[PDB]
Amino acid sequence: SHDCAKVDLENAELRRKLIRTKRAFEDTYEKLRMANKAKAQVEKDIKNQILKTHNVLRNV
Amino acid sequence: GGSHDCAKVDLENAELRRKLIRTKRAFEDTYEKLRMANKAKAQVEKDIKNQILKTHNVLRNV
Amino acid sequence: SAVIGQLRLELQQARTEVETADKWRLECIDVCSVLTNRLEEEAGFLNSLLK
Amino acid sequence: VIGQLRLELQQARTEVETADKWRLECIDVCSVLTNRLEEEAGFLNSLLK
Ligand SMILES: [Zn+2]
Repeated sequence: SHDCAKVDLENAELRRKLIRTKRAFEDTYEKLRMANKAKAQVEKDIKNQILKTHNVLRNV
Repeated sequence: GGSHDCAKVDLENAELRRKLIRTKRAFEDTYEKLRMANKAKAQVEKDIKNQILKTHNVLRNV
Repeated sequence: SAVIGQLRLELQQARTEVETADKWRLECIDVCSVLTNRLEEEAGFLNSLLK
Repeated sequence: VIGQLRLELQQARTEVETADKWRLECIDVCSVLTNRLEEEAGFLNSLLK
């Protein structure tokens, strides 16, 4: 047997905590995905810049 | 028994605890990855600043 | 007497020396222009990374 | 009896001196700019990790 009121209260509290943690994880995961995307773009543009400079130094 | 299905709420509490441990761990791991990413990016931006200053110093002295 | 002859030769060598010095000087200026423009572009890019 | 040609021939030699002087300064400039571009490209490459 259990405490019926106690397991109802714990059910509700767990659902609340789970939703809050889900929202926190979804927000953090989206921030990290956007960060990874931005970093990937940066690395592509950096590659192009390195290529421009090595072309310049080569033509010298 | 009383106003709920006792077995059902026992199972649902146990599953909610499992899901909460998993989701907590996912959030902590992702947050740590984000914290590391932000720190590395901050360091990169400091170094970028110093590089810009070095280049403008050269160009000015030219 | 005949001093005009050799002096013309020395002046023509000097002309070739101005041609060489000015030629390599302009080539160096073109190089410096390309390198400066590239440094300005790259500094602008690095600045763009801070936004 | 002319004499004056010494200045004109020396002015031409002074012009070689000026051109060579600015050229050597330009070579120093190009060396500094080249070194800075090499350093900067190395830095940008270092960001790729
Ligand atoms: Zn019950």
